[PDB]
Order: sequence, then structure tokens, then C-alpha cells
Amino acid sequence: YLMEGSYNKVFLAKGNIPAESYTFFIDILLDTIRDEIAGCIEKAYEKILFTEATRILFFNTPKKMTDYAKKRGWVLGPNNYYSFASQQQKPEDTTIPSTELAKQVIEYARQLEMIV
Amino acid sequence: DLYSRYKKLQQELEFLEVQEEYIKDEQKNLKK
Amino acid sequence: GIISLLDEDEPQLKEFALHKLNAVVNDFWAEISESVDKIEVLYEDEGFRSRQFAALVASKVFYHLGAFEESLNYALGAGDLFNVNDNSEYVETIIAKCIDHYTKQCVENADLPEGEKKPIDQRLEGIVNKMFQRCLDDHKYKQAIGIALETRR
Amino acid sequence: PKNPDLRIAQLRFLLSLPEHRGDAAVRDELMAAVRDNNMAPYYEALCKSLDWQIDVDLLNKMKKANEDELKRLDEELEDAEKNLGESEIRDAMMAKAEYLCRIGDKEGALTAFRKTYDKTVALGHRLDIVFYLLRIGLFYMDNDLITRNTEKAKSLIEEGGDWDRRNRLKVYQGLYCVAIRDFKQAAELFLDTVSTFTSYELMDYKTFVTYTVYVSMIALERPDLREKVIKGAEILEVLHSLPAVRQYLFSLYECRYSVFFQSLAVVEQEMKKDWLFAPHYRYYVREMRIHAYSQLLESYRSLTLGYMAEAFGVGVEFIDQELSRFIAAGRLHCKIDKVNEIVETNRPDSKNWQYQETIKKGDLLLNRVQKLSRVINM
Amino acid sequence: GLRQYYLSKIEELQLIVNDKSQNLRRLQAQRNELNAKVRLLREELQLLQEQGSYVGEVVRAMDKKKVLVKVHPEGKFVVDVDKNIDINDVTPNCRVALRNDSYTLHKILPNKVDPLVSLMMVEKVPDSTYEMIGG
Amino acid sequence: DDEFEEFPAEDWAGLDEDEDAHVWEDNWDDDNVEDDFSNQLRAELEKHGY
Amino acid sequence: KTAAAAAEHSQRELDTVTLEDIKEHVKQLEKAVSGKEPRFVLRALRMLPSTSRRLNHYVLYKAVQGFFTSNNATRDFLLPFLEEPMDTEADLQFRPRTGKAASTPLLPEVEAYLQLLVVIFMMNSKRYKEAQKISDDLMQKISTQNRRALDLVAAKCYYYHARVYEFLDKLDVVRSFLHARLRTATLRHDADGQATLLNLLLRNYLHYSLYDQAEKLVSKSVFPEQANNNEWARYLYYTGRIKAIQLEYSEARRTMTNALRKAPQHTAVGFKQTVHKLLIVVELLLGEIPDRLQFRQPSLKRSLMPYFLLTQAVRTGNLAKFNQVLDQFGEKFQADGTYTLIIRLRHNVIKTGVRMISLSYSRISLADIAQKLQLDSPEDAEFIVAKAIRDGVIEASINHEKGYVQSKEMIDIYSTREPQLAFHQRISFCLDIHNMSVKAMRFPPKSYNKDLESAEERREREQQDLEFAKEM
Repeated sequence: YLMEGSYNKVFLAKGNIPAESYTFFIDILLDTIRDEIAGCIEKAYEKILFTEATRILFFNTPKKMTDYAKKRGWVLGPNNYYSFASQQQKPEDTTIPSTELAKQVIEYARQLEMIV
Repeated sequence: DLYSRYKKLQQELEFLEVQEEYIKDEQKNLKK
Repeated sequence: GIISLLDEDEPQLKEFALHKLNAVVNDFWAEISESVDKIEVLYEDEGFRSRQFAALVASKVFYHLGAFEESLNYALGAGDLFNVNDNSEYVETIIAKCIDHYTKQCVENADLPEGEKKPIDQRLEGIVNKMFQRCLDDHKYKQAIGIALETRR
Repeated sequence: PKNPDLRIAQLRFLLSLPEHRGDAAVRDELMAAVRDNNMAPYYEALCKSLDWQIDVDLLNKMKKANEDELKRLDEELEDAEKNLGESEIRDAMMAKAEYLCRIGDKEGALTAFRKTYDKTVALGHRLDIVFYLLRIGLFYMDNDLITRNTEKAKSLIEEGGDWDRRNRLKVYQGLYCVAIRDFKQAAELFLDTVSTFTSYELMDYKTFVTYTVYVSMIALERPDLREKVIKGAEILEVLHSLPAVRQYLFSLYECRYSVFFQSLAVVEQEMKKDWLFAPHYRYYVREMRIHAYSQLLESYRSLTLGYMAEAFGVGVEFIDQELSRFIAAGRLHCKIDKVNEIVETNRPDSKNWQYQETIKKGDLLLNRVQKLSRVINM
Repeated sequence: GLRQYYLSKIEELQLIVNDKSQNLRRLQAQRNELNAKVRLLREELQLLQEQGSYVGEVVRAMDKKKVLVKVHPEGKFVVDVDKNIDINDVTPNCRVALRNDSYTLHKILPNKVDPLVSLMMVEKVPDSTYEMIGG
Repeated sequence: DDEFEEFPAEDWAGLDEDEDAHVWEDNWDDDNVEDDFSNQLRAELEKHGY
Repeated sequence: KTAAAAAEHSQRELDTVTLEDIKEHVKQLEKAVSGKEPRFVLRALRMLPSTSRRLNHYVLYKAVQGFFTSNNATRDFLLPFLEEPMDTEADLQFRPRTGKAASTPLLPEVEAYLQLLVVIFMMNSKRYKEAQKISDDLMQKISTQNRRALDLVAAKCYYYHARVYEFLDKLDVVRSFLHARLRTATLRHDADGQATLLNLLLRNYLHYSLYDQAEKLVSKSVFPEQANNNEWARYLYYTGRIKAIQLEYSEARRTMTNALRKAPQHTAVGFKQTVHKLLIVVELLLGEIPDRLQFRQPSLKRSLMPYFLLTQAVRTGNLAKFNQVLDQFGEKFQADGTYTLIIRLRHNVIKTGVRMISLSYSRISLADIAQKLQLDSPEDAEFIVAKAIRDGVIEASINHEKGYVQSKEMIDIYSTREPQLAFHQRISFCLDIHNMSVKAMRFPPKSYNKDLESAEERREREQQDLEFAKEM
């Protein structure tokens, strides 16, 4: 379930444990789930109101997200949350590729002329 | 006896490395 | 995984496991290969009761990791505890290296023997001689002469 | 030139491969087996369905007939050596081979034909010997034998014109390329021999046109059809006698897609039964569907699959289901938007495919060269 | 004794010597071919100056290992035969060579076209078989 | 040669009647395990009432 | 007794030929020691498996009496192990060693070979307890000696020794034996024997679930470059499976495929199926579709069927087919010790489907995604679709409020730099093989330089005569 995105089952299993409460570990998973869920939603999506993210996992209307938003981004606006991802300024460059490419071709020349 | 062999071969190995530089040095000159 | 008990801060309990490792330092040494270097940490520890038996295990583990330089370094740490049973198929592997290291050290010293020479470790020097006497006590003289020349002594 | 009767193969295929065809072939097939004294093929003939317990009496008198004939040629062989010879001796061995080839297993025939090849000093007859090797090879789909004598025949045709033989060779080679899933070669070869069909021994002309039209559309592009099978004088006349096939070809060009599928279904069921096409009957139906989809999508840019669900055969979910599988396959350039129920076309340049395959072609060759290296030097 | 530090180093050197020696012969055999090639091409200039050899036809063998040959546009000659060539091979009309001035058979060149075949080349009766026979 | 007997050799039990004996450019698109094409089309007209 | 007479002819013909064969082999071992180079030893050893099943009790009986002419302890204990042939009227004096040779003690090499035979024949005899005892004697002796040629033969004796315990189902007992042997193999020796040991010591780890400590040995121990091209096949397979179970798929596929091509073609058909089976499973987890050629081979048709049906469900994005394929053939996955790797494919069945679904559609309703992928619900579809975006499975983003997954038009791939990267991989290796090809080119030349064109005396004599006449 963790390997794929299926998480609604994880909380369903969180309430069904074979040995005992096992809460000494489920608390550990909380760190490995919420951090992942926030990261996924961090992509270049549009505004998401504080109504889906609030009542989604287990809680109705807590203050955790307020802290959650504070340590993450999600700039606060007119009930407007943004998640912008460009990854476009960095790409589209060959000067750095130029040095890598120059080494590459020289190796072709190196291993084409000199005797090994 | 044995010292006559450990140090006798030591010369041989340090010899075969000299013929590896002369043979591979004439190749660069013979080809020219 | 018996080496698991090496962190309870119990000086007597820790050493009991170290005793067991040597007997099982060949069948399943691999687990204690690099994930457990605490043998050296305890070998520097002031707790005593150790620093010579850990070296026995510490050098044995490094024996087959190949780093004979590390194996030689810790092997001398056991001093009289290590090479006492000079009759075996393991003593010869390190001793063959002790002579190997000494000869590479003695020669480098001969270039500048008039002071400012490297401080040859006393414990290593004794080991080679102890091996050297074992040659003489064995009466075999041909080998004895050469090792003298190689050692430059 | 019917001794290696190809029709027998069709009856065998219809009897063996289709598990639901075991009713009518029982009549025609048996008569041919008994007639002409076929015995070796009979031995494997009963090995497909079952023992056919009541069969020994019928062939009890038939087996003895073979023995007398073979000894008759053997006796004649001694006379041939001790008589005119040259031409007489060559015909004697050829006579033996023809019966052996027409009767049963190759091994006697293949060894017999090879023996007579050396003694034949006329290039024209050498082609006759080789052409036989194609017929029996095509009978049993012996790729190793067929793939060899085809080059042998081509080499012989170079010396001396023998254009009639060359035209004959094209049909025989064409049949091979259609048994194998290489339709492109068959269309080029068959279309050249449409106006020259002297090989009535297999696939009488009426069927030859259907084969030429069944593979022409899967092989060539629309501009090529305009002057090869549509405006072609030879092919248009034959179709007048065939109502089903004619509506199949002109449906694609006339863009009456609804009748296309109904015509493509009948060709679907007919191809399974027909020998030499069943192995890739599934491929033909699927490939023709893609060829039809791309034809319609090429013109427009933003047609709605609701419009396709009627002008390309009933069903809105079928076109959705069918289209989705083909886009993932990498063909049928188009990309579907479900919520608005619209399919928008795209124009991938003719380099991505060209590069995508030059690496896939290169990999196949590259693997081959790697395996050669390990074969040598342990 | 010490035959474990002393018979161990000796063996280690033995392995490190065999492989290097193995690699060496593979390296000096390569050079030997290159040295020969330079030598061959250096002697060609001194070789492509010895006078060429006449080409003649031996009408009939004679006795005492001597043959009578007719040279190209020139008169007949009775010439001795080099010992490398057996007189038995020297047959009626065929093509031979003479040295440059001390004429002596060198090699039995490729055989000349048979005179009859020339007749079949001037006259060109087309080849035919029973197959292209009609009626 | 130096064959490995430690790994068991599974029984062949193959069909030695030359079931296919064909060399093509076989890809993975030939085995979608669909029920022909006529059947799907045949039920299509009746399913939609046409 | 007519039937017995017919069997006598076949038996007598076989034993006589092989017995002469063993004599030919033994001379080779003596030749190898005589020449002081161990290469000849492989010549007899290579045929050893071929002649393994060509020996009878009669064959061995003479060998023990034949080669070991000296009154050694062998006759004291070797005879009881092997049934003695009955008194035969047609008896001949078979003494491979004559005079001083018979009296002179047999060399360790010939001693190792012969003892290696008795155990081998016993193995075919199904007698194990006896084989282990004899194996211990043969194995104990070869450890004491330190001959250089004995290492080659010892390697084989090393392997068959473990096999003896295999039928003995001991394994654990022999593990310490190899570990100690590899201990001496690396230092005391330097090669050609630890290759066989490493596979054996590696094998015992795999036979149990001892993967955790298996990966430790690979990371630390190295392998010889001269592995005879036969031991290397096993090393790749086992190392392939070790990385396979630990999510190191990328190198798992490359390690096996290298083992595949280095594996024997004509024989070793048994392990070809096992190597193939794991590779197709490792590829499926990676995502690349395995080739269809090797699902049609004569020797792979039946074996791969339980795995061919698996690839049918994995290639198709639908998840129900994979589940319906697991329950059908789960047992055979248990039987082959590979089911552990299959239960982890459920993620891939979704990744492939989501890849194709996002590849073929542009704006598909969130609910519709579940139906095509048999997700069983739309609420969880978002996360996996959302999660699939992070790893790079698909590119385009999603509209949380509207509820449709959108796809970006990824076209014009040629301009990007990836095609150059793909060409570098092919270029680098293709230029590699040519360098290797020249590597074997400089070996063939051997004593092929002294070749006079025509002659020497003839040319010199003729030139001198011409020069004298030229002047006058």
C-alpha cells in the first residue's frame, strides 16, 4: 500500500492490527505518510481550499494544518492556496552540457586512435 | 638456497618490465 | 548477530560476547565486516579487560577483508596474546606480512640513517626477531642469512 | 505441373487446425487419398483426427499397386542405361522422381530430384526440377528448403531469358511472402503478376485477384491504389463476378465506413478457414482497423467520437475501447478527451518513429553481434 | 622454519612473471611482423630494377634438360631450364619465361588459349539443346 | 561440455508435430486474447438496437 | 541365457574403451606435471562429465587394482566400498603402470583424479553415506598438499564434495568447510580455485533464505578474472537473485543477461529455465516488456507458461487479471521459490496501466480511471494517480476540484538530449568490442615470419653472372 499511492487502505489497516494496538509504530508511520502526501500535492496544481485537506485523513477541523502550512509553504491568501512548479528556467541550456559533451567526444577520439 | 631464488627472480621481473618499454617504444618508432 | 549486545554500557557483559566471536569469526564473519567497527572503539576504551583480546578479533576480522595494513596494525596490539600459538595456518599470514612491512621500512631508513629516521615500532621489531630466533632454533641457516640482508640488519 | 497438389494441403489444414471443421471434408479428402495411390501422406493422414479403425481393407489393394509401379521404373531404368540413353536416361530418373514426389514422403523424392539434377544438361529443365522443389516445399511450409531453391531459381533465370519462368517464379515467391506475415512484398509481386497468371496449378485466377485485393490495401498507400487496383483494367473486370470482395475494396476508398466493417467481418471469418492466411488472420483484422482509423482521422482535427460511433460502425464505448488500445500501442496518432467526448489529432514528425526504430533495429543487430563474440573463443 | 614467507613470495613472483612473459611474446610477435614489413618495402626499390623476363612459347622439348622456345616478336631460341622446374612439366606448346639475358625457364605461366577454341570464337554457332527444339 | 546438473532440467514434454514452425517479426501485440472480431461486431449491432 | 549373452557384448565393449580412455587421461596429468605447466590438466578434466556416466563397477575395480599397484591402504578399504566382480574366465593382466612405474607411488594429481572417480560413480549409484566418507578422504588429502597443478583438479573435487552433502541434505556442516577453504584459497593460492568455491559458498546461502548475510559476502569478496567462463555463469545468476530480492533491479537484469549469454548453449538446459524465469520476473518489476522470442523455444514452452500468463496481466494495466492469474498459478510460484518476487508486482500492474491510460487519454474523469484500472473506488484513485506523478510515471497535473486527470502533450522528443544519451551507450560498447577483437588478433601470429617467397641461392647466383657480363 505504501509502495503505491493507495493510502485510504493504510488508515483502514491502522484500525485493524493482528498483535496489539501496535501504536508504538503507527506513530512512526505518521511521519512517513503526511510528509509524503504533502510532497505529492506540492506539484504545479491549482488552488485547494481548506476543506478537502482538512477533513480528508482523520481530523475534522483541527489546527494541525495551520502548523502544517506554516512549516511547509502554501502561502495564505483569500482562501487561496497555490502550488507553483516551473522547472523551466533551469532546463534549456547546453553550456553546462558543452563541457560534458566535449569530454564525451574526446573519449571516442581517445579510444579510436591510441592503442590500448 | 632459497634467497638465491627469491632475489634471483626479483631481477627477472624487473627485467621483463624493461623489455616492455623497449618493444613498446620501437613500435612507436617502427610504425613511423 | 550475537555481536548485537555491544552497547549496553556494561563492561563485564560486553566482553562475554567478544569471547564468543573468535570461535565464530570464520563461519559467519561477514555480518561483522564493516557494519560493526566497535571492536576498535572498545579497544581504545579505558575499560580494560580488553585492548588485547579485541585486537585478536579486530585483526582476525581484518584478515580476510584484505586490508593487511590494518590487520598488521591491530595484530601487534595483542602483543604476547596474539602470536603465542605460533603453530597454525593463521600466524604465518600476519608474520609473513610483519617481515614484509619491516623490510619496506628498514630499506627506507637506510637512506637517512643519520638521525631524523622514522620511529620503527618496538613491538614489530621484537616479532621479527622472535621469528628470527625461531629460524636459528630450527637450525636452518640458509634462510637466516638472506632475511638479515633484506632487513638491512 | 499439378503432381505436388497444393489443394491437398488446404483440405489437411481445414481438417486439422480448425477443431470445428470435421463434417464435410470427410467426403472430398478421402477420394483423393485413395486415388493416385497416395500412401505416405495417408500414414500421417490418419494421425490427425484418430486411427479410423476401418481403413486397412481399403488400402490393402492400394499398397501393392505402388510396389509394381516402382519395380516397373526400376526395370525400365536398366533398359534406359542399355538403350539410347542421354535423353532417355534423364527422363527415366525424372519419371521415377515425379511418381515418388506425387506419392509420398520427400526423402525419396528429394534424393531422387537431386540425383536427376546432375544428369540434366538443359537449363530449361533444371528450372522444372527446381520449380518442383518449391511446390513440395510450399506444401509442407519447409522454410529451409524453400528459402534456398528460390535463390537457385533466380540465379538460373539470369542465364537465358525464360521470362515466362520468371513470371511464374513471382507467384510462387508471392505465395511464400503471404504465408509469412510479410504482406508488403506480396502486394508488389502479386500486382506485377496480375496481368500474367499462368500458374493455374494453385489458386485459380478468381482467387488470385481476391488475394491481390486482400493484401493490396494492407500493403500500399492510398495514392498507389488509384493506379494499381482501382483504375487497373485487369482487376476491375474480375471483381464483376465477385460481389462481396468488390464492395470491400471500394468501401475504403468511398469512405462508407459502416459497410467496411461488415465486409471486414466476412473477410475475418473467411481468412481463418483459408490456408496460408489463418496464421495471421488476427493480424490482418487488427491492422486493417488501424488503417481505417488513420484514414478518417487524417482529414479532420477535432472530430467527436460520438460522430465516429455512427459513421464507423455502431457503438460509442466500442470506439472508446478500441481507440484506447491502439493509441497505447503507438500507432493511430490521436489523443482522447473523455469528459468532453472529443478526440484531437496530433502530428508527430517522421523522425520520432524513424529514430525510435533505428535504435530498436540497431539493438537486434547489436545483440546478434554480441552473441557471435561469445561463440568464438569459448 | 621460514618456508612460508620464503616459498610464498617466490610463488607470487612466479605468477607475476608468467603472465608478463605471456603478454610479452604476444607483444614482440606483433613487432616482428612490423619490422619485416618495413624490410620488405625497403628491398622492393632494389628489387623492382632487375630486368624483367621475356614471355615465350615452347614448341617442343629437347634433350639434356634443354627446351626450344619461340619468343614474342623475336626469333627462336634453345635455352637451358632452371632446376626448380622439372622437364616433365615442360610440355608442347605452352607459355614460359626467360630470365633477361641468360634465357632460362623461370615459371610455367597460365596456359595459352587452345587454337581450336579460337576457331569456335571466330565462328559463333550458337549453343543449343534439345529443349529449344520444335516440331 | 561442462554441463550443470545441479540445476534440475525440467521435462520437455513438447509438441513435436511442428505446431507453428514459423519465423516472423512476432511482437507482443498478437496475443491480446480477444474473442475474434466478428463476434464483437456481431453483438454490437444488436446491443445498440441497430 | 540368450538375453544375458547379448548384454555381455555391450558391457564388454564399453568397459574396454573407457579403461583405455582413463589411461589416456592419466598420462595428461603426468604430462602437466612433467611440463611444469598446469594447462594440460583441463584437457582430461573437461571430458570428465562426459565420461562420468561411462564407468561400471568392473571399470572401477581394475582402476583401483590397476593404478594403485603398490600395496597401499586403498586396497584395505577401497575394495569393500566397490563390489568385487565375480571370477571371470576371460581374465587379463591389466597393469597401467609397468615395472618401476607401478611400484613408484602415484602422484597427487593422479591420486586426486582416481579418487574423484569413485565418488562420482557412487553418486550415480545413489549411495551417499559411503560417498561422503570417501569424499572426506579425498578432500582431506588435497588440503594438506600445496601443489600448483593440484588446485585445478581440487576445484572440481571441491564442487562435487558439496554435491555429496546436497543429497546428504547437510549443507550447514559443509559451509564452514568452504569458508575455511576460501580462507586459504585467496592467500595461500591466488586463483582458479576460489572461483568454484565462491559459487559453492554462495550457493549454500541461497539454498536457505539467508539473503541478509549473503549480500555481505558479495560486497566484500571479489571474483577472479579467469573464471573459465563456466563458473562465471553461476556467479552472475546467484548475484542476480541477491540483488533481485533487495530492490536492486537495475543491476539484476544486466547481471543475469550477462550470465545468459555466457551460459552454455548446447547443454545446461535445466538451469536455462531457472535463469530465464527470474529474468522475466525481474524485468517485469523494472517495467520493460520481456522478449517474446524465448516464450516459444522448444525447451522453454512448458516451463514459462506459468510465467507467460503472468506477463499477460502485467502488460495489461488491469489489476484484476493479475490477481486472477496469481490464484491460478500461485503454487508453482511457491514451488520455484520465486513467489516472493511476484506478490510485489501489484504496484507495477498499476504503473504500466496508469502510464498507458495517461498516454492514450488527455482528460479522463477521475471516476473513469478506477473503472479501467479496477481500482475498486475513486477516492483512492487520486493518491496513486497523485503518487504516480511524483516518481515520473506520468507528467501532467490533476484538477482536484473538477475531478479530471489531465495529460500534457509530450511531443518533439528528438530535440531533447536523450537521443544522444541513448547513442552514447550503444557507441561506447560497440567501440568496445572492436578493441576486444584486436585483443585476440595479436595471439594468432606465431612463428609465421620465416617464409621465403621463391628462393635465395637461385637469385644470388643469377645476378652475379649477369653483372660480370654487363661490364664487358
